[PDB]
Amino acid sequence: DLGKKLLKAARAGQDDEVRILMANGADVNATDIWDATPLHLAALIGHLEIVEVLLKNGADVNASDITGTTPLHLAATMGHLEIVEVLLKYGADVNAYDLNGATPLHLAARMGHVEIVEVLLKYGADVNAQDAAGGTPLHEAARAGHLEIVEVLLKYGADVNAVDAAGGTPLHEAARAGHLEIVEVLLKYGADVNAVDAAGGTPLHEAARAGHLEIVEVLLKYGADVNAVDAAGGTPLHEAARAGHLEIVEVLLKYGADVNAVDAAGGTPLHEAARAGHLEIVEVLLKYGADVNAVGTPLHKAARAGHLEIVEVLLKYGADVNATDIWDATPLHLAALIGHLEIVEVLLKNGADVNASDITGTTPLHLAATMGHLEIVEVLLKYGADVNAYDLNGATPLHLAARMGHVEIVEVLLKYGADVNAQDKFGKTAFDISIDNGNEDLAEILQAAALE
Amino acid sequence: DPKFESKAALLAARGPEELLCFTERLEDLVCFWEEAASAGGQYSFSYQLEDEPWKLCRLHQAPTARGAVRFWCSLPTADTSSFVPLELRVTAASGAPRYHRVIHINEVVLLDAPVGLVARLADESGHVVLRWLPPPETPMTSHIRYEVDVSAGQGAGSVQRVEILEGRTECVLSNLRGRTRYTFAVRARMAEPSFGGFWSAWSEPVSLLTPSD
Amino acid sequence: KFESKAALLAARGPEELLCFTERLEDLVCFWEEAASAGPGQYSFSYQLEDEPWKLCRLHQAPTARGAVRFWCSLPTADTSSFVPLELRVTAASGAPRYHRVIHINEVVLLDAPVGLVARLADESGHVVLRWLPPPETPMTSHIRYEVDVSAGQGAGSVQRVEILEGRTECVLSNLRGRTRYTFAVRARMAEPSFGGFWSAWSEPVSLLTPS
Repeated sequence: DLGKKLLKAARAGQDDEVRILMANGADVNATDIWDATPLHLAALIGHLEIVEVLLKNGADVNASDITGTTPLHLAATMGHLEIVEVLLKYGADVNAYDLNGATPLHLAARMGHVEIVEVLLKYGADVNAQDAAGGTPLHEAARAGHLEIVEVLLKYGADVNAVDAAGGTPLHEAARAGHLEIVEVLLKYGADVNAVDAAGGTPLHEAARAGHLEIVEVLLKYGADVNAVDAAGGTPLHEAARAGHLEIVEVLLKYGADVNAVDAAGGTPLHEAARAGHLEIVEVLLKYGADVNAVGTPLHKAARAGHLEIVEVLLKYGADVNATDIWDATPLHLAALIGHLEIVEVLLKNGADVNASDITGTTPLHLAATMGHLEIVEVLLKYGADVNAYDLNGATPLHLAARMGHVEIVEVLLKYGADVNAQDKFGKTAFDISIDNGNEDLAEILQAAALE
Repeated sequence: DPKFESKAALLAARGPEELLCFTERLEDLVCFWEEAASAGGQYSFSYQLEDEPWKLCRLHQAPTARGAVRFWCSLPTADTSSFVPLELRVTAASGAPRYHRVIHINEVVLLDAPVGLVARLADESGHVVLRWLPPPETPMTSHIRYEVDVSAGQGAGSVQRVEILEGRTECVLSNLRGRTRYTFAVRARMAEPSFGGFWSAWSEPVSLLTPSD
Repeated sequence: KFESKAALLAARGPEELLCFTERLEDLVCFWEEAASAGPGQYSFSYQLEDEPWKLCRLHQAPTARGAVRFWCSLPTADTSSFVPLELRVTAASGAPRYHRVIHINEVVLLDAPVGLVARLADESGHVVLRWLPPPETPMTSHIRYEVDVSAGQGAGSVQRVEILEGRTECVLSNLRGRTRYTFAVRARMAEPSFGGFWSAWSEPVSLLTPS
């Protein structure tokens, strides 16, 4: 009863009220629902007057709650230098750890309180402490990006090449976040510029992945491998064209990155840049000498997405206009399916096969009539599309246009010589599906063109 | 599954004989098509993501409507990624072409019907104030566009249909005749340009009788 | 709306639990974390004075670059000003993530003011600015303001005048003539009973002063 009245008052910070409870007979170290003593709540709010009277009148300075957090941990996380110095003078555990394994130096470096960092190190804090993740306080300082904490930790004896469970180094966290001020300092003290984590990524990989041109140039000046390969087989040039950082792509290429490097999937930077849609990067990769026709078919995915500018550049550098994929489908098929009039005009003008069929037997005119792209059907027939071609179901472009119900395209097909008398594998004609579905508008045109 | 059936019926009535794909949320994606019942694993569903290899989905056969079978497949949540062209291909047992489409997950959003529809008579001129809430457990609240339908009670009632601008969940209707029962219902869809899709089902109707001018 | 406000606070203090309230009725706490590998990962717990511990619904939303923002909106009925609110974010295993004790009245983040009107005064006054408080916001008499006098040509940051609490208009001095000035007003809850952060700038209103 009286103990719960103290922790409720210590949380509200009534200094004059608390001193009355401590003298009447309230337990100084009462257990909360989460097992937090009143000293915890006082160190969190930052009431220096309550913190001192608790320790002077006897209190648990090394108390551990249900999460493992100690009173010194709370004062180091919030950043109360006045309370931190009071706890340490009253016999606080300078190197305590919670359930995560975070020491007071870990939390102070992550939040970035340089005054609290220097006081803990001067009191006897292990600069190379490792938590459950295996990272030093320099890792937490490099991930957050505090320059002065990094300079202090390295001066006391931090491990510049510390490795955590995932294999990351302090240089990895700094290159992945984007703080060049600490990257140069880490490299000045002596960092492995080509460190490899469990995923095989180097600091140059994480830097080019985020887009920090300033860090990429600094890493390369300290001897970074421009063609490093990770577990996925991707170079820093892969990560650069994957995200589209033109400044990094141009720097890596001049330094000697391999524009034809293949990853585990089978993709060079060009297949990533053309898929992501970066006209600026695709032009630069092809100038240095990217293989425009490699395994992966970038012209297929480019014409499928609708990057008209990229499809033009790919063909202008010598891409195969009649390339084949897994389904033996040309890029003209996807362009006519997605309904891109401009790309269809570009592919056909570069020499696309207008009567090409896939494994199922569908031609670009088959796909264009099923979707209903009137503009594309017009252009395809102008280049010599087979108006009476059939697939494995025996369906002509007139068969598909009638089943989906496109009157304008049936008008164009008949103008180019569509055969209404044709039968499919079931025996039905173009006029048969018009009655099976229930469209008298389609039957009006078919019945006049069948006889004459 | 109980709500998936009601949602598939709305799309099938709009556009039969074609492959229909919809997503309640960006994470999931379901594609189905209604085909006439064959007494005779007949089809194979193939999908491909950006910078990823071709994979196959599990096909499910379910009979519905009158003498029809609805083949549907639910793509894995991990393979779904929005703002990416998804190439779909349905191939027959022999290798015949059934369907071929390239869709974007963010463009085939089918939201749920809105709830909390409340109609009130305004003291000014005799208008009606409608207030509704977005569909339950749906992200991107600020990007939902609505559409209310003012139906006339007697005879064929479809006099008024007002489009609501995205972000607001209430409107004040005007030009209603007195001594007439108007029934209201609100639609929902994801607004352009980053998101597209189809109109959702109508909310639970709310009827109100107007006084005499 | 809420997204634009949260982005300002994250830029001020990342890696830290941030709680704000647009109006006295509501309260939203969020935090942006880098790690995404491995929604039910964390549990949000809050407790009022002389009240039992309760848990809030956590929502996961991706934002920024390869980051996820876990945010929770406390119930409007549980919101109470001038009361210590103990918050604790616990991991799935039971590990400590965040622990803070804040007062709702001290983390107020108001909306931008509206109705900014600039007028040229014929008297010794220079320019007369009149604005209105943010729409539908309580405690009107306790809002403090700050106007920004920006210079038209080049880098404009000449003057920033603090307005006394309670008044929504000011008469500016020490401005050069024949210069196009752009004005915008800030808003925050004045000390000591209320604390918080500066709100976003209002819609700018430009006016040119005579010679």
